[PDB]
Amino acid sequence: GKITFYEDRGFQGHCYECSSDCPNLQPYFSRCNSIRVDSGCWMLYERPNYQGHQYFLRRGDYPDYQQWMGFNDSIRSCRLIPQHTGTFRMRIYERDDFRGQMSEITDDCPSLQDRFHLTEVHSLNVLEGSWVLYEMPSYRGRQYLLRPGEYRRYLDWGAMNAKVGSLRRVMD
Repeated sequence: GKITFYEDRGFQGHCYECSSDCPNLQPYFSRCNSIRVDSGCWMLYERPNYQGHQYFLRRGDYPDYQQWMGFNDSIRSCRLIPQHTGTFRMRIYERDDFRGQMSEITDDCPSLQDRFHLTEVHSLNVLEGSWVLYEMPSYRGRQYLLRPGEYRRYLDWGAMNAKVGSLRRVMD
């Protein structure tokens, strides 16, 4: 994977090229207002150690932080997300701790409301692949990376509530 962070918009100003996970990008650049992703699927984070607002980016040119639905120009850590192939799989649950009705998801879902008549998911188990959870339908709003593993409360994927609008498999 290869990604380049620019301090100013339109690919101007001080910049930095990265090809791995980095828990603290502050030793390399101070702000980010545009990005070129050459390869790889990336999750970017507002704060060091993969904290704060999260943003999903794939190959392409991003001339302003609005293009990754950014809240501000802070990008202070990043993950190169492993690219799974074959079947992605997760289980979503109505209640905490894998309780309530369970639904299995093995493809993209642009509206959990349309598919399941749900507005909230309170726990989920990612069995195969990485995913991005979105606050709003059609892959909009706040974003949360779901790596394989157990998420017994919505707090575990970094959200401040259980609202889930859409879900996307991490694929290039």
